[PDB]
Amino acid sequence: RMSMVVSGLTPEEFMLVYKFARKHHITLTNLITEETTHVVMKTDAFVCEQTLKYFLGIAGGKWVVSYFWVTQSIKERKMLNEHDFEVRGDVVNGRNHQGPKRARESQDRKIFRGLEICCYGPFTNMPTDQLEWMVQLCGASVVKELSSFTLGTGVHPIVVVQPDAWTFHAIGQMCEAPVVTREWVLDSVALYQCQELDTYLIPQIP
Ligand code: NI
Repeated sequence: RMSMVVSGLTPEEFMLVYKFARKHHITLTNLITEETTHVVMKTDAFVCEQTLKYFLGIAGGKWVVSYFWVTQSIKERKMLNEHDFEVRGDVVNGRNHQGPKRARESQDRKIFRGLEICCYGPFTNMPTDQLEWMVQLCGASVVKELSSFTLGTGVHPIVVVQPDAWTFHAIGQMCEAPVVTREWVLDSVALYQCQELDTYLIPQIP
């Protein structure tokens, strides 16, 4: 059926989403899972901030809708079309990138289709497993150890790092993979278009 989480709301706002869920028989949870069908984002009059629920929502090719879907569907005393409320973008990667949509329609051709990714080093605003979960949803295959990369010529390995979380340009010294920054993933995921690694490469010492 339907299952929702919310992002960037206030309790009153949440109250409304509840009221909405209550009336329409929609399941409403604190945590996002595979089952979650909808992510309701606080937006301007339809840009939201980039939250984790925001990313995993796109990663799952789910319904990433602005809070206005809710308040209107209450105002109209009926449930409107997820289609005319969607999140057209966000502050970070442009107010007009249509990420979520792209994501819904692209469930065959996933941006990280046929990749091997190792989220290496420590991470901040994201549990690594969540970052990892993210990339699995985008058709990447997760590696956990630099040295566990597959030898098949067909596959492409990538080391993802978040430089902030350290006290690491020697990666290229420990394997033969490109090193990029978490922004690569994030940026790729919002836009749902696998980015030119170029911008994101980290210097690897010989
Ligand atoms: Ni190649």
